[PDB]
Amino acid sequence: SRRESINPWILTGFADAEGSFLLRIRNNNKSSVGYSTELGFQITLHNKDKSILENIQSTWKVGVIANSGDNAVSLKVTRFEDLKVIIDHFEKYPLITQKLGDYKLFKQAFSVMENKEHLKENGIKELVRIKAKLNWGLTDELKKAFPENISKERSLINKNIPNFKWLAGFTSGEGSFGVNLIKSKSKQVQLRFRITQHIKDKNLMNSLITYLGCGYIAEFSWLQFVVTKFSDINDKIIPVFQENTLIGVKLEDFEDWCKVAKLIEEKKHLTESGLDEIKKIKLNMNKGR
DNA sequence: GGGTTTCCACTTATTCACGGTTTTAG
DNA sequence: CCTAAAACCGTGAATAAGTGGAAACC
Ligand SMILES: [Ca+2]
Ligand SMILES: [Ca+2]
Repeated sequence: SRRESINPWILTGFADAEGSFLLRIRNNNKSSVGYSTELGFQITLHNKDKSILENIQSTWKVGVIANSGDNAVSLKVTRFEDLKVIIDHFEKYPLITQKLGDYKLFKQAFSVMENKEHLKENGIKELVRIKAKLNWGLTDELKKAFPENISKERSLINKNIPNFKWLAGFTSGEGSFGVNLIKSKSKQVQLRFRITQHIKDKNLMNSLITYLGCGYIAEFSWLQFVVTKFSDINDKIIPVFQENTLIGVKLEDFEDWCKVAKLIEEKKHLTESGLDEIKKIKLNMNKGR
């Protein structure tokens, strides 16, 4: 094992995909103020893509990888001084989804802990206000212990895709390359490239159609950006990710996706031998892989 | 060393990735 | 008539986040 460096925009794009921040406020009787804290950033992936965590850790030289279950692997960046490396990276390469607001409050808690103010109750009360507008909110225990209020209202992030490398990192995490075999008589193979995201990023999802110049948005939360015209796929969708290399097992799925795209380009998908060969490539990829 | 950090094990709520069909476009 | 691109489904699980516990640090 040697690991490889990852494009920082592909990394920042992947952080927008599967990344997550954490801010812990735990009841600690041994603590002086009665509550200890832990701040950092984490990513949880499947064991099949554990190489990404090693390559992400090799690029930053921070964080630790530990098994997050029988079928999961996680990377946690909890060291305080090491968080400065993750912070300085995101300042130069900012987030574009609804996670940028979480990083803004991630810095707002690092600064409280930077001045060592997280040991006094007056400073701890500030950390309780930060946790409200971030994350999933405070638990019932933390809400009962602190009746004080916080006012900020996390505003919806309005940003645009900076470059293709961000899209490559985001699509590597939240993108799906599917080969659709529609059933019909006589003797249909369809290629679709869907991307699922929450309704909170509908501003980004709507801009994704104009950014690539194609696609339609389907419609509970949820959302979906789908492209089906083979002219757009073979000319605007497939060559974009070929220039900006992907990361993870989805690259091998993309590699097997281009093979079926070349057959449709040669129009050999109508042949029985071509359709049979597509079934072999389709079954040995995506969920079957 | 006495609070304080940082690390490992392990869990939980839901947005995912992903599949398959029925129906319209042209 | 024909193959294409669009529209509708539907769910399991890999996620996005979370806690308990104790070691390790200074
Ligand atoms: Ca996400
Ligand atoms: Ca994924």
